[PDB]
Amino acid sequence: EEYVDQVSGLSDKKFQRPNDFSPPFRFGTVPNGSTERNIRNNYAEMHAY
Amino acid sequence: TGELFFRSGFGIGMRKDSPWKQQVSLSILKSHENGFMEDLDKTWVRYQEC
Ligand SMILES: N[C@@H](CCC(=O)O)C(=O)O
Repeated sequence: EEYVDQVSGLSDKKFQRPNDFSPPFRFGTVPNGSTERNIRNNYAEMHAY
Repeated sequence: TGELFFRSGFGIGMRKDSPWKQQVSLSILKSHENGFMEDLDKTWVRYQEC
């Protein structure tokens, strides 16, 4: 047999609507970088979460 | 079969005394941060039929 991934990427439902499930998915990053600037310009609610 | 070697990417060739050589490099980096080149990748390069 072969396992499968839990998510499909940054465009998954768990990253866009975390409150619509079980106790919410916990994801974060370290600020003051380039990934934070990339996420902030493309996703606002996800950036705040 | 095998791994990758001589990893180099594709580019747009332009002559040295070209006025457009600065505005093209600022448009490719801008299309990599807004998701413009991933629509072009999933449309022509990524329907894996078999
Ligand atoms: N390489 C990033 C920092 C590390 C990261 O954001 O993943 C920068 O120079 O801003």
